[PDB]
Amino acid sequence: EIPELVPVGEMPRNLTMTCDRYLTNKVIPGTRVTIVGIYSIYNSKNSGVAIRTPYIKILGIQSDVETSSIWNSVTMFTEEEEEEFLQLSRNPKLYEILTNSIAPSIFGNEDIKKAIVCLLMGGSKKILPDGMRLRGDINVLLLGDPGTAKSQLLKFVEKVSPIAVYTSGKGSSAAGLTASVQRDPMTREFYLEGGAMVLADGGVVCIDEFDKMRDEDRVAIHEAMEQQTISIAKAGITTVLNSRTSVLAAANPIYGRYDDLKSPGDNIDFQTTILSRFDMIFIVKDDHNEERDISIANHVINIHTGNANAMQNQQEENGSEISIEKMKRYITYCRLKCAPRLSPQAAEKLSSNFVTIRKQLLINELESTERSSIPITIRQLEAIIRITESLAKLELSPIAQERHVDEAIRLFQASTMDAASQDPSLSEIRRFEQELKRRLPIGWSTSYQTLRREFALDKALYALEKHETIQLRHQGQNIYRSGV
Amino acid sequence: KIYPKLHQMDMDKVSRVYADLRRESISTGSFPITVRHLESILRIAESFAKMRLSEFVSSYDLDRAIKVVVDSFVDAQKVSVRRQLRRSFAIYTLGH
Amino acid sequence: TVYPLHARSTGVAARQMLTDFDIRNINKLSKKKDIFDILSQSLAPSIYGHDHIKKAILLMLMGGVEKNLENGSHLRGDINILMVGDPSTAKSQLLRFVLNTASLAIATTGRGSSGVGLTAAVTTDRETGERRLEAGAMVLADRGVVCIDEFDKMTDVDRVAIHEVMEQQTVTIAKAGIHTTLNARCSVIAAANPVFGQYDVNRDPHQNIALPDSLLSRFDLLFVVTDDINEIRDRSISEHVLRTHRYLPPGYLEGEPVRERLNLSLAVGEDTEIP
Amino acid sequence: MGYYDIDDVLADGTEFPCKFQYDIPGLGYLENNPGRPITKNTKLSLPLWLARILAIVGVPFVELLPPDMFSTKVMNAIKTDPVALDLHSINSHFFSLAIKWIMLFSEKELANVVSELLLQRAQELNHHASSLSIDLNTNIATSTFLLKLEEMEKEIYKKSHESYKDTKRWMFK
Amino acid sequence: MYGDLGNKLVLEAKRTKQLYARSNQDVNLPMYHEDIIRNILKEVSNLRKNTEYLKEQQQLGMLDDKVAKCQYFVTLLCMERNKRCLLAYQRLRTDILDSMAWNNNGLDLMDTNNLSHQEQEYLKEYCDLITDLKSGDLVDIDLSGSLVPPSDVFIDVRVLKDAGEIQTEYGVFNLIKDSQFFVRQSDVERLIQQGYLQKI
Amino acid sequence: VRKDPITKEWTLEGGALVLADKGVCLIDEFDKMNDQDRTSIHEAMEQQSISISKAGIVTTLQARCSIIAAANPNGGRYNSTLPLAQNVSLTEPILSR
Amino acid sequence: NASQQQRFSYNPHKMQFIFVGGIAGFLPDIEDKVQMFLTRYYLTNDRVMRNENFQNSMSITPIKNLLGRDAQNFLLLGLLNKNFKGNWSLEDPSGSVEIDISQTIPTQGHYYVPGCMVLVEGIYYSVGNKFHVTSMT
Amino acid sequence: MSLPAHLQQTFSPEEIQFIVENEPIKIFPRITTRQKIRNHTRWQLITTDDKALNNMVAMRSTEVVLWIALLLKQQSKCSIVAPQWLTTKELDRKIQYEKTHPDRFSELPWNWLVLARILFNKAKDDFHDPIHELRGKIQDLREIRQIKVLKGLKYLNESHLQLDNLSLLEINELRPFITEIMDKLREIHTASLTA
Ligand SMILES: Nc1ncnc2c1ncn2[C@@H]1O[C@H](COP(=O)(O)OP(=O)(O)OP(O)(O)=S)[C@@H](O)[C@H]1O
Ligand SMILES: Nc1ncnc2c1ncn2[C@@H]1O[C@H](COP(=O)(O)OP(=O)(O)O)[C@@H](O)[C@H]1O
Ligand SMILES: [Mg+2]
Ligand SMILES: [Mg+2]
Repeated sequence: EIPELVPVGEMPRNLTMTCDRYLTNKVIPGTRVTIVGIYSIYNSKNSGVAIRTPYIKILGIQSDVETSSIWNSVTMFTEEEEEEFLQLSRNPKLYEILTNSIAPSIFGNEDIKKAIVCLLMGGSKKILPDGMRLRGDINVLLLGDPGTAKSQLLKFVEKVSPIAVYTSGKGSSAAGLTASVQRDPMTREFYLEGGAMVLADGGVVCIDEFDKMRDEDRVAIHEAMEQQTISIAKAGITTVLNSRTSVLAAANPIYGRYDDLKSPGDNIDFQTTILSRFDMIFIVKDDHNEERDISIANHVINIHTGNANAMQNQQEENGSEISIEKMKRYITYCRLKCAPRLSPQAAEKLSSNFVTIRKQLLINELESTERSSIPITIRQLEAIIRITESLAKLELSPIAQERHVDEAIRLFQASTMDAASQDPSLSEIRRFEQELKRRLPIGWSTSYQTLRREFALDKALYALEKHETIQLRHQGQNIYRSGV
Repeated sequence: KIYPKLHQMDMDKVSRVYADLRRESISTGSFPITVRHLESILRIAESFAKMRLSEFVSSYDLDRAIKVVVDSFVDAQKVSVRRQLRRSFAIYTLGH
Repeated sequence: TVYPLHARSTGVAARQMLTDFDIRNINKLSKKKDIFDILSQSLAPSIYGHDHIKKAILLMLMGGVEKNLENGSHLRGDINILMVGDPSTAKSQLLRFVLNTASLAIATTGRGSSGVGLTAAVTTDRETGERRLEAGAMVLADRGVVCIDEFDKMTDVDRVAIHEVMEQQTVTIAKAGIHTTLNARCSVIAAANPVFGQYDVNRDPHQNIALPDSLLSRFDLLFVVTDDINEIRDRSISEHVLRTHRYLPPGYLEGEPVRERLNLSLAVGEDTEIP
Repeated sequence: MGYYDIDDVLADGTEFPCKFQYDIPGLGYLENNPGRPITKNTKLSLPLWLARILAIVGVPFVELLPPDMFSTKVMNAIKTDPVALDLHSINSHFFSLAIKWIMLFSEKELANVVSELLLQRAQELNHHASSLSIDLNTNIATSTFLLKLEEMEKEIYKKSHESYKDTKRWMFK
Repeated sequence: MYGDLGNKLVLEAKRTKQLYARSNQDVNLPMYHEDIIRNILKEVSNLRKNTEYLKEQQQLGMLDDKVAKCQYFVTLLCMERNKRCLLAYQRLRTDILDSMAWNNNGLDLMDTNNLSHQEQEYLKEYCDLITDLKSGDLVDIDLSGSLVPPSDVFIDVRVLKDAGEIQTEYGVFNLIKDSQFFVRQSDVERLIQQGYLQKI
Repeated sequence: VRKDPITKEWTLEGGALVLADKGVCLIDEFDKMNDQDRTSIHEAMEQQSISISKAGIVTTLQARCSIIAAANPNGGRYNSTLPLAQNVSLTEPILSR
Repeated sequence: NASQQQRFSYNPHKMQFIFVGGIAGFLPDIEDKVQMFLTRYYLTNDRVMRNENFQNSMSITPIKNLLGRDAQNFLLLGLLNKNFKGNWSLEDPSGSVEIDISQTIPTQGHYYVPGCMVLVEGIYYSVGNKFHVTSMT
Repeated sequence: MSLPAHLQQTFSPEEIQFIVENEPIKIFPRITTRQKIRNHTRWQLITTDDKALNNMVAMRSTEVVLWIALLLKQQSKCSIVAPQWLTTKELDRKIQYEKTHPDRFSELPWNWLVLARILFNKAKDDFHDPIHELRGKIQDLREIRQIKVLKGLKYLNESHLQLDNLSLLEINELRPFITEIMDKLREIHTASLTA
């Protein structure tokens, strides 16, 4: 029964029914359907007197996520809706429309919404002749302060995605996420029952409270979120199933707040291995910006006092926002229609950007004299390639252009570099601060080359700019004592 | 049997109160003031309208909720800055 | 009729038929001086570098002789290699390739494996209705290769079983009124991660691995993979990976999903050189 | 077989297996050896448009070998179950290449087989084309069969189905 | 081998063919692929240089008729194939441009950036040629008129885009937006083609 | 979840928050239980839902609970001179709800 | 006049498009300050790829693509300038590269200043991440 | 191009309707254009003869071109007379004849489907028979003829074909498929017969 229709404090009630002929294999578990049938009765010989087992004989199914598989892994798309999808694909502002159509009740978070769009689209799966394959899913983690609608974002993603499973961090076991070996009560034989993430095959799993993964349960997903396969060797059963799922995880940095005063590795208990599989890692922070606070408060007040149900409907009718169902069908059509591949110029740009990013990580680790908790590796380049493919796919472009490369680089810098750019000798910094305070006059300025000749990375100048005692104005060629 | 509505209200005062709450929380404060806390004001106002069997949240139901929220926040702060915080917040609990 | 298609090629058996032309070409290529290097590099072209790892893999796939000495003495001829390295260093992809290439390769995950399901399971028959044993992951891989990913994540209680396997190539069962000794003369390849998120070169290679040194001893080779951030090497890796990712299948168009049907069974059954 | 037929142009550029008859010098521009010549009795795949001329002018330089698409295995498969054959997987332009191969070789038996295959599949594609879905307010079989068609069958199907849809639309307007 | 550029070009051409084939969306031509044109032109120029090289080297050197004939013949066939691919692509673009010109002569004269200068001049002169044909001898009939039979003479229409007031043949039409006329289909065909009246 | 003693399969039974759905849940000594037990109520007190993904049973219950908790200040006495976070052992997300 | 000219913005792929409101309607926008040198770069790049390649045919390598290459020969079309560090470099949409101005032979029939875009050629070094330039024009 | 692709070698149903619109049919004029012995403008057309139109007499059956009759039927100023094949008895006899001979088509007028559709749409109240029965019998004839066509398709040779007594609309709707399949079968045979 529908969870929204259960009685208060009551577990959902199951009910058996039978399909027939052309109605067989019409739907799959986890799908929401409506049935018109006959409420029939049969007497099972398996504990009162004159009791009778009730059931339904089916005479009609009305689903919304198509037949078995994803419309049987082929297009069940009528000509009118297909042509509508093509027309939507030709919209130049389609990117902005999709971004605005992601969590309308959630104010701001534009980059997060764009990353969600990329995830829902996903890259193009590659299968090489030599045998090994290249996955086309995007793994995104959302860290940050509590109360930033991350759980709301995961719930919306689960709502909008054609295939989506929403799970809680604490209420999650490794045997319940991928596969459970269970003994058949009648035949006394063991068999495998698909786990939560398996039910999300070809879709997405939204794991809230990602920080509440049991360490023995979190590791069990390492193989399947990367190899897209699950290997089970239990109770005489040795199988390797496929799980081509997207992963959207919501976690919390230690201490509740991020606590940027501590080291970035201290705030994140997740090891480098699990962080390596994840493609995008957003870190949201509560700016406590009073004007931003006012804007969010106004948006939330409009949300509560019935104004949301009017403005969202009006804006959706305006055409800059679109309903959940139409986005679901459009995403399905785009994923089943296009598998874009990169252009050689895009490949050169991506290689250059990857080398730049690795050099940046190397210099950051050298300055910190410590391995960065954020790993940047070849898998990150694969993530960028997949995001470029998703950007080309949502436009139904058969080949990815450098516009997609630029946007993917921007999103990567906005999320993964933002995570990797977080910072917690001091004697040199203090000496430089004091010498420039005593030398550089309070109301005057001097060129940066003067400081270079006087004499490193010279993060002291950036720290003082944070303190608003110095300011770089002439394109970094002139440092002026701002008045402090 | 009561489902009060927040049609009669002034979003300006609530927005300013939430902004000031966040401003004083980030600056010399440890109480987390998030959007959930802003929703708490409307929830308490709804409860106030419920206990009067009112189907619409009156102005008193909003001012009482705002005063309760700001007092609970202030009492959660150290006494050293508690007097200054109360002095700042006194302009919002007018009438009671 | 039963036709044993195997080797994951969808149409050929594991014991692939060898034509006289193929045998002659094999003999001719055996006279090549660096045929070893050619075969090693030809193993995983899509995997950049890791040449010595490929050499070790080729040695594993076709290993040395097993000495069935007298007085019960037995010297195993299989080669077992444990390769531990940084994340996203193609550690799992190498094992996937070996699985796709080896004649008898069985995949295993340290988290997704139980010792009973790894060696032998005491089930009950249904046709007769009485107790029976069912082969695990290594018994089925007898004379084959077992690719174990997330090796450090394996349960310790069931890790002694694989230790006994790689020690003496035989498992023993003494439960449920069944006292047997099964033979699993497999070759073991394992992929492992450091104790920390990354390898610490400042520490000896004992605390960097969460496995007993006795367990490490039975492995013929232990390969350390370090994801050191270079610039020229990183550029070469990026270019190679992009060349790989821009590959297009012959019977496929650009911007077209790679659908699979595998209905290539159009008929059922049997129906010098320097490259 | 018109000059500007796009399908014909695409079908011309298809590689076919063929051995050599002479140790011709200086060839191999992109055949793995630009300056190095091409040896005698060398089996290589060449585009059909070029292999056609190379198979006639000479003993001809090139001896064409029977392609996999016309092997006895595919012939038996066609003779067994023409309807359930995924001809698109075999090739996107199978019928045009069959026509060209028969025209070059005058191989009557292949023509006899392909004509029967074409007739049997034409029956089913006409069955599908004249079937028009009606909304009570894209059948599974229709789509799962459409994927097993070459471009010409997909073109005849489009034209016939368009004619049927126009007739139905005009009739019930 | 050598026809890969032409193969990609003709693949894109057939892609555009299916693109315009679906319904009657009247989309503009995809941007002129001057990149592939220049690449295959450079290939043809290099092959022509190779032909001249082989000819002069055979004249100065001692090359038998076998190799000199064979390599030259193969390269000539290569130019034949590449030229045929280019011809097919250009012919497709020309015919689709003809479709746009014929349908839109009474509709609109338009993003031209997708076309090369030769194609733009071709369209500009082809409109002139079509007008010359319409005004030459068959001027009594409208050669650009609708190809659907005139089943009905009097129809009702609704104004989509307000155009103020437009003088018809005899009276005048006040194209007030959201207003419905019921007039002859004969004298409103051009307005409906432009997109001002919608109802049938 | 638990294996049924009579029919031998996993079945899910609701906890304290399920029986308090659309009601009230009271937590005495909120500072004194295990933190790993205390973190199991985040979805329950914010999303008002319980998601279980264990033993092949995957579902999302609804718990519209009104959580009321009672705790004890660090050392048994509340030091008013200190910030509230220093007088408690709990974190921001548990304090935020 | 300067305010009566045709706004000719060159589409980076291949086009020179045309662009053509109040008292403060003539004030240039921030994006215009961004692209005032983007357009100059693009026009000079068009001039280079139309003239030099047809007259002289080793091409222009983007600065961003000079990272992993160790000591190869490169020709760059880049805006000569002095960095905030006070050393000479070339700016480009792909990136910027510091140049070893020593051991360089320019064309003597030109004036060279900071702010003019030049065609340098030389060998890149990843060890110092500097382009040792030998010829420039 | 000058001719759109979908009009290349077949007729659109609108073209078939227009062609059939020129067939002469007998109608009852509701006006009387016979200028008495004791002004007015004659039709004086050039695609047909104006003599009957200028000499129409109220409630006196004449024969005029079909589309003029439809134009008059836009008003109540005329009335259409159904042809003799549009009676229930004749339709039943044709049904029995079709069911009796499975290999040959009925001898209906070539324009029966389009005529039935036009008369049902625009002259729905000029039939002595219940229109709800005429529609059903017309649909039944269409289904039976379709069934016969499908069985006659299983003998698509490569030389020729004889579709005897078949109607016009069915031929028009089957032209693009049959004329294209037949071309491929002929081409295969000719390529085989290249000796
Ligand atoms: N930018 C925002 N726009 C709208 N609502 C927001 C925004 N940020 C936070 N909220 C609200 O704040 C609440 C956040 O609750 P959740 O999403 O369940 O918790 P969370 O933000 O995911 O952080 P956790 O789960 O405690 S680590 C919801 O009521 C959101 O609607
Ligand atoms: N040397 C390499 N050459 C090519 N690809 C590599 C290399 N090293 C790592 N990769 C890429 O990294 C990705 C993840 O590798 P994975 O098997 O997960 O390594 P690990 O098991 O160490 O995490 C693969 O898709 C692979 O393409
Ligand atoms: Mg949350
Ligand atoms: Mg791996």
